[PDB]
Amino acid sequence: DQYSLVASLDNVRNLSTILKAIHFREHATCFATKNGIKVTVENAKCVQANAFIQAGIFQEFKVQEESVTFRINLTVLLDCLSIFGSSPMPGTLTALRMCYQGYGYPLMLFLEEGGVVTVCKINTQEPEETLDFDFCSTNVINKIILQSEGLREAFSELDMTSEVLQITMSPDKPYFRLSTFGNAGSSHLDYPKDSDLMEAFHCNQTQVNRYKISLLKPSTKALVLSCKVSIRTDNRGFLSLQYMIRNEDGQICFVEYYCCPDEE
Amino acid sequence: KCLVTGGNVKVLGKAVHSLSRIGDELYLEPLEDGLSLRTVNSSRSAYACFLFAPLFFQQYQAATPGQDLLRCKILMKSFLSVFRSLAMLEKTVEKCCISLNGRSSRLVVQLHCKFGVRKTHNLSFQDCESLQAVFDPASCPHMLRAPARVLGEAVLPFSPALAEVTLGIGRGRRVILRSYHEEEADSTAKAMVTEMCLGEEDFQQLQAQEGVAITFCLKEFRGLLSFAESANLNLSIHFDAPGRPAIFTIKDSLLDGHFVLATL
Amino acid sequence: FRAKIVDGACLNHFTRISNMIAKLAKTCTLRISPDKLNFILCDKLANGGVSMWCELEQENFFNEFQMEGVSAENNEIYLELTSENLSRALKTAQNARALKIKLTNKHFPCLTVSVELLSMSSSSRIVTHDIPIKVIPRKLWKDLQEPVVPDPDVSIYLPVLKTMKSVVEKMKNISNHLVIEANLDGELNLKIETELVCVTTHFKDLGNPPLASESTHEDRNVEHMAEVHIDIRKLLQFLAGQQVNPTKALCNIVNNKMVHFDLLHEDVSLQYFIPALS
Repeated sequence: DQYSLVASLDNVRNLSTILKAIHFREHATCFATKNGIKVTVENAKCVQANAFIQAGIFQEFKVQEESVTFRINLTVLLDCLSIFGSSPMPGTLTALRMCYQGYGYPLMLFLEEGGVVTVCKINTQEPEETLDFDFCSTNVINKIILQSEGLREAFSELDMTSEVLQITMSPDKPYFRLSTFGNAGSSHLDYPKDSDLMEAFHCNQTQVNRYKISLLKPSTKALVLSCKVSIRTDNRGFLSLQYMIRNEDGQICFVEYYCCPDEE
Repeated sequence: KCLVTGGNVKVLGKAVHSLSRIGDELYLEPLEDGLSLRTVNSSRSAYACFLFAPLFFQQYQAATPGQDLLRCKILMKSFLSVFRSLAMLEKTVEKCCISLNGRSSRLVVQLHCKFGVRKTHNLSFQDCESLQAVFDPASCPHMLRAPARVLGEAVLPFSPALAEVTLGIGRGRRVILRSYHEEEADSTAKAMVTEMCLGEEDFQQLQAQEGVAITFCLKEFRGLLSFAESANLNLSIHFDAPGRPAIFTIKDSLLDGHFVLATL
Repeated sequence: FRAKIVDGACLNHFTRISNMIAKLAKTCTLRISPDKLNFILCDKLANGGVSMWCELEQENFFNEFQMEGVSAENNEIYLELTSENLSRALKTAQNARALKIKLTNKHFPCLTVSVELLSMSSSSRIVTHDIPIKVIPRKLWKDLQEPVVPDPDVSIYLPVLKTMKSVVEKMKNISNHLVIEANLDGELNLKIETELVCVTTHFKDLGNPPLASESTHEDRNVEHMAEVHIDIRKLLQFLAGQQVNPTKALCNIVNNKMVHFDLLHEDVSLQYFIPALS
């Protein structure tokens, strides 16, 4: 029609999950370019969480002016695109969404499953543009892909305390180290190269950094059901850029946790 | 040093879990006849030890040298959550080694999982050790031997998952009763009574003493009961009246299990 | 005095009614009546307490089950309990043999579900006995705590009561007020509207029941149209217990102040009543 943005899907679950996989703060900024939608979660000034879905995944995507941007209840939005479904089947879930000038953001969803089809009509509103927060793309030092499986398994010990990453120096065989520091309990996870399928290591100089684990927490938990890249900067700071390779029915999906503190 | 490998890994995990519902701290005693897993009540009302014969371990060492306190003390929840939240993530086949060290920082438990090894260091500060051998004999005239399975049957009926009072009773005439009670009963005062009662020969061994009851906390009991795997034989040895506790023993090949719960 | 036996998977069919009760009412009231009446009633203080009425005839699922109290002026007898104790007591008998149920004496008169079980390990006897704690309600209270009422504004068959439900759990996140709309064209609308977000749902393609009067044609007419009216998370209560999608499912909106539900699935008919404001 005449609108900031319009997007139909045939399978809501592609936006649903990747969206779901950055949902910790109450709201989010979803700047929509003519290329897709990137929605971003900004914690307490040390943690960005990005989430870029490209338009080629939306079965129909259209955008009038290069600015489409806004805030919305991330919680109450995600609640809507799963209005009815913790349990699907061969039956599917569809999303269509229509935004403009600065008043209303509605969503259109139907579900079909063995007898009747069900349209549900949502309209979630838009607050402020808030304080834009932009991190780092300066230089990388060591880069490291790991596996979907093994590294979620490792997160098994719930420590709630502190984080340190490590990346070793040798002619052939490096090492990559996790470590927590809580009430009587230092605990260390480290993965050697054997069986790296897409699990590639670029340890090039020796390096060990520190993270408050209170911020990165939602990241691993909520997002790493899939495999990531660990990249520690040393150009404008020393900081963690986990960006996880997620995907539904075979597509270029990605979200992105930059994180950067020392201690506290 | 004490190395548990393969399927045995789960059996101590479940073994430790059982203790983990009897107290909040764990008395890891090594001793040439095995690692002992002792623990007492919050109140010193009821104790619990799990011994494990060196043969179940790949490796075991507690050699005589020294009157150095080789006894490690530890918050049950800081140990259990290491020991419950690990192995159940069984990949193809892993190995565990609790490596106690002589000199400095008390406890080291670490896990091999192909590539990517995890290593928890348990600082057991507050330099202190409780101790004594407590093999309180057949002090009770009443013995009951039962396939652990059958004893579950008895707890299934009245099993809110909250019943502190449970009254094991050898009364009637060779029918074991399991009532429970509270008498307060006015305008809104309340109490619902459940009685499970059991065949004579539904038990391997029932020494009969018509009409003696014993009320023990069914929380603690359930703990040793839950270790009702492999069709273990349960053994209920109790003396009359209150003070004199019940002994819930469990015999096996390398496992020796032992539970003291004080009769109210 | 009152006594019953159950023997079949009627047993389980009785068991899943009692959890079908515990799960939408905390302190039901049960009436043993003459040889075929077993209902569960909900209202102790709590004002109306909504109103759930659930008749299930004992006629079919019982071998022997008898009835008679030194009851004043009638032979139907009422008695009330904490819904758990029936259910807890019940879900340990879905396994096999039998179960006796009857009233006790002193030791605080109570419902006594005697429950037998098989002892495969050679020839043993194994029995449980659960004592629900109950109150026989007064003479008078009988009249004034009745549920049945025949009411005809707008009636309609319901969608999947579990797809419908998959929705409410989400709506209750967003608002506490719910608006119900039904139609003459199988249409149904679940409606929340808050100031920050408005969420509505459209349950198309249903049915509608037809009733008649004393005449010679189809029936009389009125001058009515569509049907709205608001509510709470009380809808979410009755919905959470319907885990076996009822063989007949109904929702008769009454003229903007009632909401009726008429569930009957296989032998057990169940009726549930939500009021309209706040």
